[PDB]
Amino acid sequence: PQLPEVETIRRTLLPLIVGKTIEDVRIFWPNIIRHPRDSEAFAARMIGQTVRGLERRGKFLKFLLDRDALISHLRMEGRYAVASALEPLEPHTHVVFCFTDGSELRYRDVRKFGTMHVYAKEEADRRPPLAELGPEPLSPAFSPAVLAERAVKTKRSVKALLLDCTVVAGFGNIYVDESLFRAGILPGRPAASLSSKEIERLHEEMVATIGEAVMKGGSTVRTYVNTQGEAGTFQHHLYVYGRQGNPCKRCGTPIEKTVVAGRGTHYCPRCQR
DNA sequence: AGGTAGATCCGGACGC
DNA sequence: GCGTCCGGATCTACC
Ligand SMILES: [Zn+2]
Repeated sequence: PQLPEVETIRRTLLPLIVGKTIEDVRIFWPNIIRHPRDSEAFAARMIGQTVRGLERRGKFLKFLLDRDALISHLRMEGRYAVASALEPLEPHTHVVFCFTDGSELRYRDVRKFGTMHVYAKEEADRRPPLAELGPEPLSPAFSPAVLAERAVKTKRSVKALLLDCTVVAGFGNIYVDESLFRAGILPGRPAASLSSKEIERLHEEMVATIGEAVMKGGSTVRTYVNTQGEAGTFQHHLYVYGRQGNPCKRCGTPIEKTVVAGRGTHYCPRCQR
């Protein structure tokens, strides 16, 4: 899940949990719990708190409780559902928050990559994993100037730059490839090689792409669904991601796939320069 | 130096 | 049955 997927989950999850009071927290894979590292302390401190809100920072969900914030990263396969305490759990359910009304918030994660950190609300923003995060891309804090300031300093691939959460929050393998295609920039270009005009174009397309994907409920390419189990529709608007060997929608040249910045990387060798 | 590729955490889908 | 793939992202060897 990237920004648009996490945003859609946030929007669809909040009304199912707001105002509910935690009665128990059960943990079946303790490695998910990162702070407090002792999963018994993590569970104990959340009991008796009520869900007051649900925010997103980058790819993180921030559950606002009474005194605490719970910071959750779904990573590759993490997802939340709300269901009755009377039903058997689905496979790969690793954390369960039981509410006083007999419902439960269930965290499922086949690959177990997800993370959870709990801190007092006033501390969460100055501690990991939120502390290092770059600006929200749909905010004034992300501008071409902010992008150029990081780009000019490094010969790393522009893909590696955009995947770096300290540069800008929220972009992952899909939206990086898509933004670069739309901006006409090859993903292996050294960041410092981008012209002033290329940086402006890239910022514009990043903002447009993420915005569009939010409006479409995210991209369902393998396993992503919203909290109601509904697929997104942005996958029908992809120019390059997952389209290797198919014609470019713009020029008909076959889309190519390589590895860049350690990730599968999709591009049109004609439209991107 | 600082960028890149491999290893790691993890396990299911998929094609051959 | 067996590599390889995967909306994340660290660390660790290499130059
Ligand atoms: Zn093209």
